[PDB]
Amino acid sequence: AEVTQLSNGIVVATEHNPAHTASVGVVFGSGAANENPYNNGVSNLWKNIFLSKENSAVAAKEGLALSSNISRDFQSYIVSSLPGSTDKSLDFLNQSFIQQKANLLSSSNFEATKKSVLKQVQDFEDNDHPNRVLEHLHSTAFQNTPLSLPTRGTLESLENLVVADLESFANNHFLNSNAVVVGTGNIKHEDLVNSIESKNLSLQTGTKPVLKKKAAFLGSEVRLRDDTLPKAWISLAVEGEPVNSPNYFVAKLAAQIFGSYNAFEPASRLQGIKLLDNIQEYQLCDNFNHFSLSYKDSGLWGFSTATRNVTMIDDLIHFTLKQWNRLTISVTDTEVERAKSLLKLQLGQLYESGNPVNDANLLGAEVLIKGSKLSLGEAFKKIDAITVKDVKAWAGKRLWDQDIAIAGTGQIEGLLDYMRIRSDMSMMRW
Amino acid sequence: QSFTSIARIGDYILKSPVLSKLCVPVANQFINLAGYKKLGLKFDDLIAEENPIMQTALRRLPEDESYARAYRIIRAHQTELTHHLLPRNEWIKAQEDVPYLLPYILEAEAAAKEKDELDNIEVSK
Amino acid sequence: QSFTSIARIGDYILKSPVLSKLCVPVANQFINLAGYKKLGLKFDDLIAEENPIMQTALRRLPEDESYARAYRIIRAHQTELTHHLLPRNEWIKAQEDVPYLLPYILEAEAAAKEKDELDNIEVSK
Amino acid sequence: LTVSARDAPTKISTLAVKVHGGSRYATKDGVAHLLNRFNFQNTNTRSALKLVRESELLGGTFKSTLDREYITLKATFLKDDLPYYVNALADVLYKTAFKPHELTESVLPAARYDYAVAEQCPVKSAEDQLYAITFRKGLGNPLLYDGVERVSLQDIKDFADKVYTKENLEVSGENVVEADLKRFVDESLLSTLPAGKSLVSKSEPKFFLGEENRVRFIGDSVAAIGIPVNKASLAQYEVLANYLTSALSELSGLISSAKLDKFTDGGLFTLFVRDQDSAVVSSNIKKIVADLKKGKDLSPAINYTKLKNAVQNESVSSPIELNFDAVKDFKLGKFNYVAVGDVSNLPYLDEL
Amino acid sequence: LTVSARDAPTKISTLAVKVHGGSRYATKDGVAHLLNRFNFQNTNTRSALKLVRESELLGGTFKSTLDREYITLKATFLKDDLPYYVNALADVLYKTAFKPHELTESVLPAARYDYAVAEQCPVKSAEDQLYAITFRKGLGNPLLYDGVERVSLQDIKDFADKVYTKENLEVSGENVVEADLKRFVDESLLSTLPAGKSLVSKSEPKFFLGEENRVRFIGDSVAAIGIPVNKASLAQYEVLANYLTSALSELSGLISSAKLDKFTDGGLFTLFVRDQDSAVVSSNIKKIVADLKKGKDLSPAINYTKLKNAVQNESVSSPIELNFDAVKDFKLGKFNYVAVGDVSNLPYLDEL
Amino acid sequence: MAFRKSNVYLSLVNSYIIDSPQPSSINYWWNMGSLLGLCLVIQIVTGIFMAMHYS
Amino acid sequence: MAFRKSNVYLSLVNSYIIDSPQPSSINYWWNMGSLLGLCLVIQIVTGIFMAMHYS
Ligand code: HEC
Ligand code: HEC
Repeated sequence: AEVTQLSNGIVVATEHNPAHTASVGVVFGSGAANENPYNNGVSNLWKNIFLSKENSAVAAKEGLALSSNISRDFQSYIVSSLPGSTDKSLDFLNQSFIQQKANLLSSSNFEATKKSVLKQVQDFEDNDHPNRVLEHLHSTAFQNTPLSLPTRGTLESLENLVVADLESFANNHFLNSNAVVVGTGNIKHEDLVNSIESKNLSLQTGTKPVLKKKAAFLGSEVRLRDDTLPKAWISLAVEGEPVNSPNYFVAKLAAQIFGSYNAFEPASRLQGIKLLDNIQEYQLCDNFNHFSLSYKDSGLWGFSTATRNVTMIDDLIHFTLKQWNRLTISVTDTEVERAKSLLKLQLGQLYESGNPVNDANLLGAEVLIKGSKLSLGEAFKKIDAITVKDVKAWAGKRLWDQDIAIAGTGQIEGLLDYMRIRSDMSMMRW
Repeated sequence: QSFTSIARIGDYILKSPVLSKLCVPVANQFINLAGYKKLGLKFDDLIAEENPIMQTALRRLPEDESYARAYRIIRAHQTELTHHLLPRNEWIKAQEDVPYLLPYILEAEAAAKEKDELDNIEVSK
Repeated sequence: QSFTSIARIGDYILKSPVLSKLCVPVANQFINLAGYKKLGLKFDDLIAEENPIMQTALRRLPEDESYARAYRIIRAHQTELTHHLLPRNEWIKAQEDVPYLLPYILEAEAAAKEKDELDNIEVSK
Repeated sequence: LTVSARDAPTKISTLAVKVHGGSRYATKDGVAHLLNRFNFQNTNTRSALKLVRESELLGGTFKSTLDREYITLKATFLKDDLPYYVNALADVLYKTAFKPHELTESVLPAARYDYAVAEQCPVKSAEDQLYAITFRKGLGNPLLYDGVERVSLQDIKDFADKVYTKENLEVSGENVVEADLKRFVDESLLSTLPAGKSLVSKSEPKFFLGEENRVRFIGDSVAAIGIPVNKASLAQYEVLANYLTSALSELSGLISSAKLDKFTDGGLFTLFVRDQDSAVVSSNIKKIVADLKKGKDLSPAINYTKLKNAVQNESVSSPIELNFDAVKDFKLGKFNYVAVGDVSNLPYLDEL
Repeated sequence: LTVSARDAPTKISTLAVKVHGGSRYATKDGVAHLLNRFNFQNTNTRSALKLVRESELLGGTFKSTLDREYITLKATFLKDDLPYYVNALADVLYKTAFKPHELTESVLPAARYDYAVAEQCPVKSAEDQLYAITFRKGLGNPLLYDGVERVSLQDIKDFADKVYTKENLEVSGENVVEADLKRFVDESLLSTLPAGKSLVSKSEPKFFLGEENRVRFIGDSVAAIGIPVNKASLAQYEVLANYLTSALSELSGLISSAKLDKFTDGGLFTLFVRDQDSAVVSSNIKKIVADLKKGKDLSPAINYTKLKNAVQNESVSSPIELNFDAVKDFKLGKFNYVAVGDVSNLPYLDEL
Repeated sequence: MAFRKSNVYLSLVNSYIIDSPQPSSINYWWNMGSLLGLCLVIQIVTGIFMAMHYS
Repeated sequence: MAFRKSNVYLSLVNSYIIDSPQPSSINYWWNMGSLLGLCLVIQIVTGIFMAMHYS
């Protein structure tokens, strides 16, 4: 199992499991959710300078690999290396987060980096519809609230950003109190904690970041109708459960019940999902996936989907929502059992991956909120505990007759009004 | 009624030499009395097809048996609408009166039976 | 009434200095009283499209203009159903109230008129 | 009949059955494809449906991947239920029903999809055209089915008879108890299986250099080159690829992708220059070929090209090595060139 | 502005206006196709409809046909109605309106049709490849529009300007009073046309040999070869063609087509072997190439090969000849090969 | 397309009395339906006309 | 496909009173239609009931 965490002057957390490489990186407890409408896309802008060609060559010669990640709740800068070169990493991490906090931001590099993410983001809004719709789902579900800020940042606030903004953010967020350095792969705990404690100092210690206003959900919808697109992508959700919630898993199990489906992959159509009977007769969609996005303040439970059957979208939604109704009144026992097995399975492949850069992002995010990583074995214990009765209570609070967030793009003329869809959140009774 | 059911009962009879020697004759006579062979039709052409199972079957049927069946059916309608019977030599000779669609039907039936069972399988911890 | 005929009569009033001075002022006045401008619509949007000529024109109307027209119309219904007008700075301005669809129509009518003539041309030897 | 393992205190295990039946050894154009798509369908003792309903309740999934050299039958599951997934993979190899309707209703469709997707990505239309012209008829076999030459149900079956044999497949347990796997395999239908001859040759097969092919295409235009490697000269081409796929190269921004495909009898190196307008493609390729001809390296890629090749290597095979720290010098002899997309405004091999 | 003619005591007359705007001179991939399909649309003074309706009442039709080198504007009618067709054809070259909608509603459709029809006959895909690999960008240009590179409504108008000029065109009235044709060609809008430089070079446009392309196509498999000629060598390649399509050649039944495409500066000799199964296609070309490698002739074809080139002469052009009752021996140097169809079951250039 | 086919009203008729696909082999027993239709009319008509004299 | 849509009788009810696409901006003058429908019912129902007593 493992997972060990110790303080010092800063807080360190590691997880070693003798495999191939080993990665070390600094994960900051602030991210997209800590930005503003006008400075939005600043973190995604740091991510690209840290991954700049200038800095990439410096670590490439030294035999390292750089990996950055920008999320809502957090931010991460990770360096991969061989098991032995575990010290080569820290000397680069520190070089770029202390020495080169004056370099890099030098023009000719910033302008190059900015022109590149400005295109990178313009490509995303023109092509990656599924993820764009999801981004807009957050945008409307949590509108005028922290969580509503898109990770890559807007295309406008991006071209208004100058070095100063980058610096201001770093000075306000990249701090000792709001940070966690992590190490996964095969590097031992005592090896890191000491190598870090070698070079003392603090660098803005005792400084706390500017707080804000708790994120909130709002029943709303955003429809980006584009008739020139060949499909209709849509995502829909309700207020979910935040990480470190009594129902963190109960909610995650409910999503696994309806799961994911790809109409073109033979095995997918054979799944044990009652909904798949209703959707395959007239092929209501090409694919769909259910999720249970959790964050520090709130979350989103619902599903995403793409469809070519533009004249029958109303049924896609109808059947899909009639199934969600079941979780409050008729979810069977074997539906819950199947979910557990498949939850455990997909949950395991998530934690137990052959890439430490994944493991890092998972260790950091957790210890950066609850201050400790929940062992995979401990999870299974909770998952197997969950009863049919549990799923129904959760559904009664979260799902039954509750507001919803809708977002769509492409040929969505057939997606009926908010009130029509909202109505399906329940069923008639005597 | 299912063919899985018909084929169950039927075979049991067809196996025990007591029921066999007693029924097969009645059955052969019942069939020659039915008169369908006289319209150039095989029994399987008579199976009502307005259901998922039969529809599944007919599609799975090899091209040639299908076109043939097509002809037989049309021929039957033309003859019936003329109120005659086909010239005696064109009658389906009992040896031709084969259950050609049947295997497909039974396959489809049991396939459905399973799907049905696996949809309601209980769990025991 | 055809636009071919409307423009025939309109241009004639416009081209004469006497009639021009006596009509246009009344015209601009009649237009302000109509009020479609306060609902964010160019008069061409108001033309009824349930006929072939208009379908032909709208089909032939370049993208930019079509998507905009689409917005203008959707916007108008939304405003109309709320029982408000748009904020004055959103009102379609005088030099915006341009007859954009008009030429495509005139051309479509022209083409139609000709075909009709060529479909009945009498021959004389 | 090889059998490996690893074992760890993990919760997730993953059985694998690498069978040498990739496009490499396909008797007809696409049989490898169809057979892969045919796996996990009905077997005389298990319906495609039950396999799935069961494994879902058991916690575990099945997958079938097609390589240019393999047909991998991976199965991700919970560590303990090991015996099931062994018999499972067994039943598929020894008794897959191969019913005529499963072909028309499931295999053909899915295979058609795989090809429909691949047909729109000009780099995989370039990379396919490459193997076609370099290795000609060996690995030169098209990866996917497109029905240019008909493949009957029998063919898919005759071919399944050839490839699914003891002396042609290797069981590869990952995160499995060595003792128990070997134990379970030998009481499964993997031992009852016919043991025909292995279809792998240890020798380098025909290279053919200086070959060119142009493909007209609507969408993104792509210019690309391929280079066959030696059973040893490959270790350097791995750093060549990584050098160009890093900030160390003064031209890593002029290419879309750069890699070296490794096989037990050689390998192929590919570099692609993909872009929207034919001009940028023309510039960036005309440059790479001229810029590399005037060779370079010095190995700053070493110690890095052996980091990217450290994570990638987790699948029971860590050869190469040694030749690095050793070989560190490159130029550019002869190569193969395929231009896809706006062929008319894209260069030929004449220039470059 | 060359004005030819003939005249005869007949009733039908056919007025043709040859303009060097074929696929060779094409500025963008297919503009020639599009401009040809654009001809006879609306002119600033006569809608397409009225031109037809009117012409019908007179007893005449129009047609715009695309060559690999010309864009011929033929107009068959009833002799006495000569002037109408002159001013009519003229009117087209000078003032076609090129409305944005005629392109979308008429031209592009008609073109995509032309291409899809062609796209299904492999002898024509083999022939398109033949020209493409022999004469790269000159005659190697795609004959039809396939949108590989976008051609705007402007590009058509530009190429229309380059091509529709006095120096670049030749009027040719078959069965027409020459006296009246010139009088009418003058005083018409033809003369008021610009006089941009003609686009014909007498020099041989590069050749390229030993080139081969392989195209995967579903259906009929076809193997073919093309050999570029000189301004004088084309004399023998013409007889070779008729010889290979006559009862005089033991192997005439082993090929489908054999012909020589003449030009004012060269030519391409094409031989196509089309069948069904790749086995009979291979055998039939492996022999054709084998036996022709063992040069043979004696030319018993002469005085027949000039009987076939006698009926095929009425389109106001008659070069060669003379080298008939002259050269009578043929070997087989180098050529270019294309294999369309069942690719993995057809010979390469290596073999053969 | 034909008028009987395109018109809102006439089309209902066309698809029930004119172009309606019948099996070539239906016998006279299938004629009972139209007869019941006729009875309804006769009954209804004769009835309304008598109502004009009934108390 | 939903039932209200698939049934021979409910699909009619469905495309007329449930899924029928209406212009968002129609005012209350468009309410006169249904009012007339109601009126026809009031007249018919009241009439038949009164008819049981009329001579
Ligand atoms: C038999 C069914 C019946 C139907 C159906 C019916 N009515 Fe009547 N109606 C009567 C009877 C009975 C009377 C006489 C009693 C009365 O005056 O109300 C009557 C009387 C009337 C009167 C006289 C007003 C008065 O002095 O009461 C009017 C007007 C009238 N009907 C209008 C209508 C209209 C309009 C409809 C239909 C839209 C209609 N009726 C349908 C039975 C019917
Ligand atoms: C003289 C004309 C006329 C008469 C009388 C008339 N209608 Fe209409 N009706 C219309 C027209 C025209 C429309 C379309 C108006 C629109 O929606 O723009 C219409 C529309 C309707 C509508 C849709 C709702 C609305 O009011 O737009 C209904 C329902 C309707 N009528 C019912 C009836 C019924 C029931 C009657 C009487 C028993 C009736 N109509 C009599 C002209 C008439």
